[PDB]
Amino acid sequence: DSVTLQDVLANDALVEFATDKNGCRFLQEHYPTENDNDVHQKLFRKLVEDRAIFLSLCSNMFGNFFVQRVLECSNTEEQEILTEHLATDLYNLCLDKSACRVIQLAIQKLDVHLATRLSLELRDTHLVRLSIDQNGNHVIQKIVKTLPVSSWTFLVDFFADDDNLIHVCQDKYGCRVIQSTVETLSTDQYAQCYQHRVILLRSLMAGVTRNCTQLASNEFANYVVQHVIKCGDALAVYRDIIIEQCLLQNLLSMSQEKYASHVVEVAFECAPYRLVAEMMNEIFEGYIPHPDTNRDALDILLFHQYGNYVVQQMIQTCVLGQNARDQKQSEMYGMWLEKIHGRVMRNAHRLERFSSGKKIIEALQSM
RNA sequence: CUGUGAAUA
Repeated sequence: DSVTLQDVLANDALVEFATDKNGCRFLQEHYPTENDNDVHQKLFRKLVEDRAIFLSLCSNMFGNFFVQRVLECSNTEEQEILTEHLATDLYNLCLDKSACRVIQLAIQKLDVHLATRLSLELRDTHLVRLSIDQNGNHVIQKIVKTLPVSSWTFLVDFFADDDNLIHVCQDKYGCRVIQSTVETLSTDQYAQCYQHRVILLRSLMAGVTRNCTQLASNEFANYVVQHVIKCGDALAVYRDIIIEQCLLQNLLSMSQEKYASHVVEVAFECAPYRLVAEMMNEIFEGYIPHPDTNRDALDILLFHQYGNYVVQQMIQTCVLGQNARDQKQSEMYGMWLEKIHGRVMRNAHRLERFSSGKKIIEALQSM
């Protein structure tokens, strides 16, 4: 209806419609996408003429959907006006439940130079608070997943400090921020500068690697350590350091913990032969507590509520490892599997009383 | 006796 559009335009009623659910649904459906349309131009001008009114509509539970529709149809001249408004209060808008959705769509829809100009407003702000915020963590992940890495180099510089990295990575929301950044930096962004990406990648990988023992044991940061272990190829130096300078010394203790046992499982699942052999050599020939009770680490892990899952992964690694083309490797994988199988047979009646022991017995009886 | 991770109508 055009009477409604002219009443919004002539009688200054845009705030009344945009802050009402059905009024704002009207504004989204009857906003013409064409930038040369006259109704489009006057409604856009009404939205952006007052900076404080524009920002209040971004933060409004219904008004933010209209601002999003204007972003979807925007051109360069409109985008420069929207960017200048959003830049005056960007950090607070990223914390807001409504306005952070406007920011996330603007990162997607603005021209890359304008979206970069927005994200550079975050450069000297409290980025720990933003990365662990329930709303702000999605803005950071959107920046990292959308813009080229040169638009957010300051984020990697911020996470280069070990205090910042540990605080963000050990958070329910901030571990998603760290993992998304690792995913983007370790992905082949072939249309961007290779060496710029790899320098940032190695700075963040070294940060995780320097703190790997604390992060692997943490409720949230253990996912990030698992991801670093799986990367390999040019990042294999970080996987090798994490296994050899942390996991090899701590394998038995980590396998008994709720979070770190997932890191041990991933290492057995994905590490190459040389590292798997060193991990098996720690299990069967390393430091064994109470050796008058325990023959090796299997005597602890077989009956443990988390360590039994490490044993199940060890079985699966050896079963697949017997197919190795190198008969020297497959001989070892078969001998580790026979050692596990003999220990399960010796303790079968105790193991049969538990769901863990039944799963281990069924996996071995499948062969 | 089975074991872990996100914000709008």
